[PDB]
Amino acid sequence: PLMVKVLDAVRGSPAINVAVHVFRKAADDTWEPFASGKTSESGELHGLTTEEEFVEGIYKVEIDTKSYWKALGISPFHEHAEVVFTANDSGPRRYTIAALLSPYSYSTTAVVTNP
Amino acid sequence: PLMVKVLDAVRGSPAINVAVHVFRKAADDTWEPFASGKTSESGELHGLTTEEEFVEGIYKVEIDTKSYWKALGISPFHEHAEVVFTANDSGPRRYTIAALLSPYSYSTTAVVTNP
Amino acid sequence: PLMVKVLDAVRGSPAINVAVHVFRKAADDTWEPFASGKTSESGELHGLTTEEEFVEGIYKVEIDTKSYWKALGISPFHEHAEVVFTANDSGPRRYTIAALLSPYSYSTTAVVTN
Amino acid sequence: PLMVKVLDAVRGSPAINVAVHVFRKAADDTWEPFASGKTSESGELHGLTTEEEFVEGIYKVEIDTKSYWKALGISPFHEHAEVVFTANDSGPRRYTIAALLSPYSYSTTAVVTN
Ligand SMILES: Oc1c(Br)cc(-c2ccccc2)cc1Br
Ligand SMILES: Oc1c(Br)cc(-c2ccccc2)cc1Br
Repeated sequence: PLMVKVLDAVRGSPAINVAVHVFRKAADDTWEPFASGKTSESGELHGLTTEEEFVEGIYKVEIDTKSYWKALGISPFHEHAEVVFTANDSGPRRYTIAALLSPYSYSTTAVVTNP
Repeated sequence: PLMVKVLDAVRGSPAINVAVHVFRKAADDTWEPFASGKTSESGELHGLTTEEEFVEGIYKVEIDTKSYWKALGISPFHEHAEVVFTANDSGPRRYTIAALLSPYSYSTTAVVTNP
Repeated sequence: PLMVKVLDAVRGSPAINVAVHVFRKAADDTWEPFASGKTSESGELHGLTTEEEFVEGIYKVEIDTKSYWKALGISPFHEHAEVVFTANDSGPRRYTIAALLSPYSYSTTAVVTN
Repeated sequence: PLMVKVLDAVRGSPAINVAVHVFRKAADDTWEPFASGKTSESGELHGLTTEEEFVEGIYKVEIDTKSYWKALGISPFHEHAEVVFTANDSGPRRYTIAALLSPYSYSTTAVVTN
């Protein structure tokens, strides 16, 4: 129920091998590690979680954009791109978090569907 | 080799039933109709053309955003969103033209792959 | 009542010396030249028109993105970026058309105020 | 040396009265409060800091997008929009952090000039 997709606006391509870390806000207001992975050759990261594990909560998806750009010889502006949202608070949903990256800019959107 | 994908930034959803018209610049510098269709329930429009038909040229993809918004009770800013590009000028490629729509804004990107 | 602003998402800067052409849709559906200029050091193009001249109608703002990227030695995707809209007298009076440019992408918005 | 600008992609307008908090990363990796304010009628927040105070380091700009949409009676996706970056003295001296807001999306860019 959670997929992350990352595109490169410079190359016109998927952003491949981008590290993504997901956190969930705990009862004591700290960000607890929830899941992590890397985008594939399609720019997509699947398999982060399961419908059982992905309970209601506040989640942070951190996309490690700086590491991505530095490898292309670009010293970029941002440290990362973070997307913070409440999930599943009206019951289970499927979420795609998409990010379109440039060295000094990004755009992010969510596509939320009800299975 | 040509796919168009349209997302709605207000609803967090695919933009469904969006009309798309594709034109190709003719030898006399006019825009000739090339293909057309509507996005599906996934926001995607497939099957516009074939690799044989999609020769080198300058193409315009016109996405009829105004008609889309007016149906949601939004009087939007733009008449349409147009994407104009040279295709296949170094040999055949596959193109995804993506657009993320808001009433007064859109973002568009291309993902170009070599089969 | 019309300003155009262009920004560069690769360099994090205004997009300077970008050609901008504005057209008005004529009664026969062709695009007639209306205004043009080049963005300034701030990425802005002011003074395109006046309140008297900028009557209701459909306008097109064409931004020459391809020449901008080529001058930087970067290969771009689009031929240009086009923004097509209706000017409406019942709305607010001042229009800013902004474009944020990347080689294979652009974002555009309108800021319409009184 | 730091300005924050926020725009509304639904209404085509500045995003007015949006709370903005700026933090500086401390030596122990926590975020210490640095500056805050509310965007003006132009969607801009000026006067957050001074050249003397704005030393090299990692900063976070947090924009309270959820309250903005809620005030408009619109249900949004994000809790807030965060922009995290390093201030660098070898670059140009003035930073504009801009955010273009929609209920389920935002675009952000940096314009860094001398
Ligand atoms: O499958 C997607 C694609 Br192709 C592009 C985008 C996109 C993200 C930001 C701006 C424009 C398009 C999003 C998704 Br989902
Ligand atoms: O002064 C502006 C800045 Br700085 C950024 C934008 C902007 C445009 C498109 C996407 C994100 C920000 C618009 C304006 Br007027």
